[PDB]
Parts: sequence; C-alpha cells; structure tokens
Amino acid sequence: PGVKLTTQAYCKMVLHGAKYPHCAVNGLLVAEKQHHTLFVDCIPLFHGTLALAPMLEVALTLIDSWCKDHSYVIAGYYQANERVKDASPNQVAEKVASRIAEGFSDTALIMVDNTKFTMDCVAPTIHVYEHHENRWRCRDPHHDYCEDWPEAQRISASLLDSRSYETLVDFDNHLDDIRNDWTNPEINKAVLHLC
Amino acid sequence: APSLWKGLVGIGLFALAHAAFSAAQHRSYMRLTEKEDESLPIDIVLQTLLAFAVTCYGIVHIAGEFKDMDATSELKNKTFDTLRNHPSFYVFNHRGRVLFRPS
Repeated sequence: PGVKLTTQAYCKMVLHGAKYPHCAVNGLLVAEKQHHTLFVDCIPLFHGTLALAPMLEVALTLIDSWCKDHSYVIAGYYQANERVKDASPNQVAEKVASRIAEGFSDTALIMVDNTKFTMDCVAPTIHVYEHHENRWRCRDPHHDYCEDWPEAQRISASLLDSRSYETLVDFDNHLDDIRNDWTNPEINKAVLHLC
Repeated sequence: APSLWKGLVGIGLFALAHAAFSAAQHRSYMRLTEKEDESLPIDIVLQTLLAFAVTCYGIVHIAGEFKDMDATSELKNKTFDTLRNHPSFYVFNHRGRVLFRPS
C-alpha cells in the first residue's frame, strides 16, 4: 500500500516543528474514507512534556467531533523526538497508533528527523513506520509520498524564508486563547495563493 | 500625565518661595517703622495657602503604586508553558540549531 500526502499537510507539519524547535512536537493527519492512502491535512496536537493522555483525550474527542461534522476520518499520528540523534517511536506513540488502528485499518506512524532538518531540505526527510497490534514494526526504505517535489520545495523555501510562521496555532493555544482557532485558515490561504 | 504633575508641583513651590520673599520684604519694612504692630496682608497669606494646597495634591499623585494584596492575581495571566522551561538546566541539542547553521 502506497503512502501519499498533500504538500499542505507536510508544510503544516514542518512549520509546527519549526514553531517549537526545542521541545517535541505532535501532529494528527486526516484522510478521507469513502491501494493508496491519501492524506488531506494535519492538525498539531501538543508540545512540551508530551506524555499526557487525558489532554490527548479531549484533543482526540474534539477531533472526532470535527470529523463527524465535515465527514472526515483520522488516518495516522506523527511525532518528532527532541534529541537530534533519535529516530525511534516511543511507547505513547505506539499506544496512540494502536488506538487509531482499532478503528481505522491503515495508520502510518510518521517520525520527523532532526539530523537532516535545515533551511534547504533535500526532499523526503520523513520516516514512515507501519505498525499493528502484533510485533510487525517495519520502516519503508525510500519512496515518493508527495506530488510535486520542485513546487513543494519552492513553497517550503518561501514559507521558511519569510517570517510568517508565527501565526501557526496549537491545541494548547486554543485552550489558553479561545480567540485562536486550530484549523490554520491563514496557512490554507497562503498555500492556495502560492500555488 | 506625571510630567504635568511634576511641573505643577514645581510651579507651586516657586509660588511658595515668592510668597516667602514677599513676607520677608514685609518684615524688613516693619523693622524700619516704630510700633505699628500689624500683621502681613491677607492676599499673600491666601496665595501661600493656595501654593500649599496645590503642591500637596501632586505630591500624592507622583508616588502612587497601590499594588494588589492578593498574589494569585500576579501569577494569573502567566501560563505553564513559560514555567516549564528553566534557566538552570538548558540543553543545546535542537533541530533549529542545525536549521540555522548556514545563514
């Protein structure tokens, strides 16, 4: 089964990682349920200690409330480690992956690297792990998960060069600031305009 | 606003000093003339009282802090996000460091 994602979700993930480069970042990819797995967009869950389930409880419940409103579905969950020399999924990540795999039959775990994380990204810099309820833990060596690599590179370079990634909001900021949404409207307008 | 109060206080002090000089001149004249045990005129006395009240008003407004007794309102807008990080233990191992390495 191939894995494919829209450059919007990848840009959102990269920018969420850039917003807090010192603590671990968390995200949730969203797909459409009506063989290749197509991703629509990602929402950033939390940042910081990143070892608390009951906050994830409210986050995931509100995420479900949103998926049953616009007829969406949750595909996978992505997490990046804090240390640069760390590319191994954690126990909480595996627990969330199993929780999502109970419902959906296809959940890929996305590890964001830190070693090859610079201004001029090469291209993929993504680790895809395929986990299940059994002891099957395999990482894909290298494939293509994005549509237009040159265009995506151009938009990523433009977004990172221009300091306009402070508008990116998190679920924690939603609790702290009810004013701020969590659907990233300005980001969507920006990616649509750039294309 | 504080500058206006400071200027008003200074003007009141200057008026008080001028009234003092006028009273001193009045007493110097009084020492000249024998007897004539009279008091200083009431106009200057009213002016110096006006200077007394005017400077007494800004001296209270200059130093007004009046901070709240309750300490829960001072750690009220502060979030746990800033409290989580500490100046003491600081690890310099982040992806932004290698991202910002070349510019």
